[PDB]
Amino acid sequence: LDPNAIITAGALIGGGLIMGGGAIGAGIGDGIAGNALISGIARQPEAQGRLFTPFFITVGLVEAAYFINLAFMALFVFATPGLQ
Amino acid sequence: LDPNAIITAGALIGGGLIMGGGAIGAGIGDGIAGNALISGIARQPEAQGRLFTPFFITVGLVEAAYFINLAFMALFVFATPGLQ
Amino acid sequence: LDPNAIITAGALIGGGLIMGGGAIGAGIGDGIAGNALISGIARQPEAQGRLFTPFFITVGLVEAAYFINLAFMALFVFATPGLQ
Amino acid sequence: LDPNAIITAGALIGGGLIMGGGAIGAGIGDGIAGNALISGIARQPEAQGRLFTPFFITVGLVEAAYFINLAFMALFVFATPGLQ
Amino acid sequence: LDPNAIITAGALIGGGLIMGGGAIGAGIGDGIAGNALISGIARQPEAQGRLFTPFFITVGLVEAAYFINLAFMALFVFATPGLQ
Amino acid sequence: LDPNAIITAGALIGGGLIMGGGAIGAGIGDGIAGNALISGIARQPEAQGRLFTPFFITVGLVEAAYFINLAFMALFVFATPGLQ
Amino acid sequence: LDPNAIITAGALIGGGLIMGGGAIGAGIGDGIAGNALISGIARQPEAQGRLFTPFFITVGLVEAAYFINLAFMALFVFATPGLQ
Amino acid sequence: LDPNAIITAGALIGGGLIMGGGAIGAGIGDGIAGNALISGIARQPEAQGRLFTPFFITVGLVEAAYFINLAFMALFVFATPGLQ
Amino acid sequence: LDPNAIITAGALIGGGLIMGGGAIGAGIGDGIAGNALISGIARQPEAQGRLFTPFFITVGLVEAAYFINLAFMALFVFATPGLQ
Amino acid sequence: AIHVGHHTLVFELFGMTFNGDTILATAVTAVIVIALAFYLRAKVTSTGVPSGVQLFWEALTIQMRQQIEGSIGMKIAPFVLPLSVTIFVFILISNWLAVLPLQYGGADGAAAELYKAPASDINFVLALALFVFVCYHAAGIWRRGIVGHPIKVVKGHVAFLAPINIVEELAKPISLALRLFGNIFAGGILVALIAMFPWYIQWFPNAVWKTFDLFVGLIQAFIFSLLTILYFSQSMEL
Amino acid sequence: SNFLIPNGTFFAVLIIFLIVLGVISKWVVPPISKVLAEREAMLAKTAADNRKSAEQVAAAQAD
Amino acid sequence: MSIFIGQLIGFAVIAFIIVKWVVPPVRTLMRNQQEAVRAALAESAEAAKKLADADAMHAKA
Ligand SMILES: COc1nc2ccc(Br)cc2cc1[C@@H](c1ccccc1)[C@@](O)(CCN(C)C)c1cccc2ccccc12
Repeated sequence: LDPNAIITAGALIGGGLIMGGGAIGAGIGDGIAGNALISGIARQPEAQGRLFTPFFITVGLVEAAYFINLAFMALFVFATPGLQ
Repeated sequence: LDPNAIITAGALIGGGLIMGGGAIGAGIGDGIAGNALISGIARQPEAQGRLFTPFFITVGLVEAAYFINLAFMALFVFATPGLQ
Repeated sequence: LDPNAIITAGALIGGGLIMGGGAIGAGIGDGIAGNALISGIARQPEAQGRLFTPFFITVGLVEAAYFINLAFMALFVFATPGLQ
Repeated sequence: LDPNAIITAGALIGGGLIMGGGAIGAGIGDGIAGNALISGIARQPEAQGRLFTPFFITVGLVEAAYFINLAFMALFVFATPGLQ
Repeated sequence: LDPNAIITAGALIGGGLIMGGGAIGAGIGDGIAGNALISGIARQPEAQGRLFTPFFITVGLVEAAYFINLAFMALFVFATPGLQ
Repeated sequence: LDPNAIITAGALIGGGLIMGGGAIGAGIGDGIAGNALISGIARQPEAQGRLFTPFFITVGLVEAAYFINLAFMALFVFATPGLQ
Repeated sequence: LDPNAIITAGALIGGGLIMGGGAIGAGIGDGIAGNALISGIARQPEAQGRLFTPFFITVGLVEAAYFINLAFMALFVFATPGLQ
Repeated sequence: LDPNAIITAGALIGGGLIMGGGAIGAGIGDGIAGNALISGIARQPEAQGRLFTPFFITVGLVEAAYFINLAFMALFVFATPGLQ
Repeated sequence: LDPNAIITAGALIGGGLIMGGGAIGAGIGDGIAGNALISGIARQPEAQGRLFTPFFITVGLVEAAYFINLAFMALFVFATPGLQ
Repeated sequence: AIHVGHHTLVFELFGMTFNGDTILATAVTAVIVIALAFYLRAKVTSTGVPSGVQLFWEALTIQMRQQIEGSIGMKIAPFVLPLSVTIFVFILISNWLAVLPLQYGGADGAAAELYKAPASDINFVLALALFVFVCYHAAGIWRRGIVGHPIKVVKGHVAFLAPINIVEELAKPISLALRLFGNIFAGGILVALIAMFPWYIQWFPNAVWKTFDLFVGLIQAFIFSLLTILYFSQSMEL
Repeated sequence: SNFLIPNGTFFAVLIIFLIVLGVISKWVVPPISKVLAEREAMLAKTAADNRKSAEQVAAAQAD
Repeated sequence: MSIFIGQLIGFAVIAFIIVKWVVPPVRTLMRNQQEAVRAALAESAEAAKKLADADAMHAKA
């Protein structure tokens, strides 16, 4: 059998795992941060302007973790390491 | 064994992983954001509209991740990278 | 060996992953939203009605992902992409 | 070897994934809904009657995913799509 | 290569997935329901009995899923569908 | 390719999944129940006496789910169903 | 292929699953118990002394499962059941 | 066929698992810490600065794990241990 | 086909599972502990120095598990038990 | 030998296949329900101590009417009360008839049931769910108009989520059917699996599972009726 | 095969359900609603009669 | 036969459980509702008789 076929199948499975984990983390973290933001804004309108500052920071640390994973999937699927 | 078949099976498994992770993230994040919205509306009814701007931001950030996964799922499934 | 057999096994595993992820997300998100609704009703019995509008705005989204996954799962198994 | 053997192994693994994901979602969502119910009853112990309706709505929404997954697992394992 | 060997391996993996998912769901749901029960008893000791009616319902709804999974896991290992 | 070898590998993977799920469920459920117990004792130091009653129930409902998995794991790897 | 090779690969994957599940459960349960402990100490600083008895119980349960898993991992990896 | 093919496929799958777990953990932990920060800033607008010192610590720890995983994934993917 | 190839691939997948589980557990547990620390410091600013003792315990335990997994991962990938 | 599916009494008519077992089970359930209804009609009294059957029927009616009032005024939707009462009683009787000891050995080591819960057949759940679907969509059309109703369901509470809303509309029927089906279908497997034990061991797991299945069927019937009521409430508004 | 495929059974089941619905729609729900309404009217009449007895006794004592 | 015997013993256990720990409470609820309705009907009867007596008193005075 062709080694490239097995390597490509493994790379695709690995990229799928990478994006599955990244999406789980991004979705749940964004949901939790948004829950905090919504509760804060419900508590008092005046906080809306202020609370958006920490919120983005949270979304900065969450979404970033996602996109890194995204980038690596490209490496897995588009330029597969050890493709032989 | 046809190498294309191995690559296709790997791509299908990877796309399944992508969609599973995206679905988990989207469902849980949207549930958490909706919990926040429902609690805010219950605590004070007048805030309903005032709470849609942040809530839909959260659902905007969650769903976006899901959508991205979906897009790449298509790439995995319909135009498989590395499909020799 | 029949390549279609490998492709079909991969498609079945991928659809299984898709449904597992969709089920996890839907169940947990619906549970969270229902927790919010139940707490709101317990604290404010008069809210019975006014809390359904946000609740079903949440559940809808939470269900959407799930059923979207369902569609793709069917596409994975009933009309398998890449199946020669 | 027999293609049906590989197809059946893949179908069994996919059904296992379906049922595992459904069980996780159902268990966690039912636990969360029951937590809401128990907390609401503890807060005001004479609200038992009026909370059971929202609690069972939540339970129905949570079990929807679980039992849809159970039905599709039965489809996978008893009438396997694409089984040669 | 006996096809029954592959089918049995797939059945064992699927049953393991079913049991793992059921264990996760049951454990976490029971933990959450028990957390609610403990908090309610701490807050309102005299509501203990009143709090046992919902708790045992939640457990009943949660544990049941577990056992259902258990049953199907047996169906996978002892009555493997599709066995040749 | 001894059939027993493939069956044993599948049994070991299934038992590993069973134990992983059982460990996740047990750890998280016990942690949540202990969180409830710790909070109750912190707020009501004298409540400890009674709080051990529901707690032991919750742990009993969680550890049981764990120790069932154990048994079936011991069934998967020591007396493998379907082995020949 | 050497039967022992397949058996050992399956055993390694099973042990990896065991340790992954044990690590997830231990980490999350310990985090939840520590959250309870920290919240209790923050609410009432002098309660620390009496909060360790329940905390140690909680962790004591959690770690137990994890360590139990560890033991069986050794059994899977160092004395593989069913090894030919 | 080529041993390096199987070894590289396994290494890619392992790296994908490592990044999936790291992304899940990082996203969820960062989301939880950011939720705490947002709630603290909302309740106490004058605590803006005081809550960065703990929050960063938490983020640090969380990020640590993620990045450590990343390193090992590179070790898995770019310089595969046991490659032969 | 060298059996060492299959054993190494299995060991790589097992180590990936170990690290993924460890990363998930560590990230989520550290996030929860940091949430508790941030909330406590916001509530009781003067309690900061006092809250770091329980916190460092929690993280400790969490980290412990993570690191243990890492150690065993090094055992899986570098000195693989069962090579022959 | 689980023998999943394998309907008995299957026959042919008008170029269509009919599962005789499902028809027989549904007919038995309908006979029981109609007998209870006519016993009520015989023993219904407003100026005397109510009988057991009257108490049961009025309890169901009061529960369903309370649900309707909570969701949508009984003045707006009177028919929803009979529809929901019928759905609840039908599902409850069909599920509870499965507790009777009508399982035996199939002469080949496989368990055979004289009466299987009709909800274990996809046709039964599909009929119920599709009837509810058409009924509440027709009610929405009546309240909103032929053109207004589809516009309102597509728009939903928030307009820009029109795609999601559409999926939600398709999610309602399927979730009504499969859920029920699933929770009954799984049960059918359980008993069959329990039938593999020896007679001296089969009794205990069978007893436990069927005792719990009574409550499970009651809960499923209640959930089906309640979801139907609130779907009607959503369809009929503004 | 594929026990999950919808069959003609569907139509049959529907018909049976419809019949039951009719029996419920005509001979169960209307009589029960009438009974409940009559009971509520009886309770209201009892309360009103008690109040009217009280006021009439008071008026007889006063006048 | 063996399956039939086992499931029949299981049904016997189910019936025992239902009769011992389910029938009593549900019958108590049914009896309570019947007693409530009977008491309501009676209370209506004595209310009507009391109104008749009050009308007789008013006519007399
Ligand atoms: C509206 O919500 C969205 N919001 C977004 C927000 C940001 C970004 Br950047 C992408 C977004 C993308 C979408 C949807 C979308 C709408 C239309 C076309 C494509 C994608 C969505 O992805 C939502 C899936 N969710 C609910 C799990 C979707 C995907 C696939 C099938 C759908 C079927 C029905 C409804 C929504 C469907």
